[PDB]
Amino acid sequence: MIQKTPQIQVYSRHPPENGKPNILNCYVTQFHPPHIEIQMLKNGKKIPKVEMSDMSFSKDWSFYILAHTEFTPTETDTYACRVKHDSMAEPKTVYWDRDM
Amino acid sequence: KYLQVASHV
Amino acid sequence: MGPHSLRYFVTAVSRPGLGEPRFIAVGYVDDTQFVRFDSDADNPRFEPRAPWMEQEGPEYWEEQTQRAKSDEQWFRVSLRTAQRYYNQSKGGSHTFQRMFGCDVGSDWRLLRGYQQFAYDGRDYIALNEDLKTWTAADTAALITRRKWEQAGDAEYYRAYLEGECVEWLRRYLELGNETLLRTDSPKAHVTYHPRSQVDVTLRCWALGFYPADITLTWQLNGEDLTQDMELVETRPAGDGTFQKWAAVVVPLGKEQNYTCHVHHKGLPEPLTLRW
Repeated sequence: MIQKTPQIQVYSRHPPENGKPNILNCYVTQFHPPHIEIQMLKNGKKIPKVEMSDMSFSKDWSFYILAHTEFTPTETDTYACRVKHDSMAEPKTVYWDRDM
Repeated sequence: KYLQVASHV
Repeated sequence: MGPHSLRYFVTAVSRPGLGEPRFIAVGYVDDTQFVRFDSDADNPRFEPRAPWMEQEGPEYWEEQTQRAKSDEQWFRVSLRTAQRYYNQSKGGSHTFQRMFGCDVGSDWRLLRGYQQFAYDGRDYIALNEDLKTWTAADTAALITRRKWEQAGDAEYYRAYLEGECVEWLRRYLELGNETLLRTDSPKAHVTYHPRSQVDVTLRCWALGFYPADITLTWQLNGEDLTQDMELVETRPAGDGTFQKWAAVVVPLGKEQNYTCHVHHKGLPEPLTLRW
């Protein structure tokens, strides 16, 4: 069993506009084994209502999952996805960047 | 439609 | 008729000392999930995951739940057997996966059928394209292959792939004809991002497209790049469409030289964008 480290993208459903309600996505792919822990945070605090897709896998057998929650970008609020996985010697946090 | 595996490994 | 696929992705993962393996099967039509079965529920049932599946009557859900429950027992056995075949230490979580289904081209003749299996994330056994013979990934899977040859199992899978698989794909496309079958072409744009005193990043976006398949690249004067290009994995927007971007670092004053190119089934002609 060869572990595969999750690849993480954090991004909005629609092009972000300050003050306008949107959805923040955390797409985690290409990992093995399938046990994974995903949480989303606003300003360093866990967001409570986060929906997760059913986990599935790609043609190459690696697992993927989509986490998402409602959010409203602003000039000062910050957002992140934090992932824990056995491949990684500690949790990985990726911050939302409106340019990506 | 889902199909179950015929035989054991 | 234009191409379509029905695929199931099935996973079991063992949790020794902590209960039976967790088993989940998900079904897709093209890029759209439509059904699931998850053993982690009080009363696990095969369930609709797309609006258009909700009006299938109870006999559909009953039959499919019976088949998934049989598979669940098959996966428990296979996890135990594979661990013995590979002489692995007992305890420890392991995975068994299956992927199966059918593609059709421009008629209701099966273009390709699949019945592939994996143990711990790596190929174990798969039915070849001939739907008659098996590729065993190693000497452990060779034991299984001889068992399945003696049983004549290729014929069982061939019958499903050519018959019931394609029949039901046809029915699913009719139930969800509205949403499946559409083509949403990408809306593209370029963003410009200062980097240093010497260069900038140009990023070319494709948004809101369906299906997921797309080609997105930069060019420097009619030629594909002689440099690094960041190309992210195609990603779901959440609303049934997809997103992708490609970024190049370019020297200031030479931005006009670079072109972004977007190919997609839903575009009359390929797009060419320039900052």
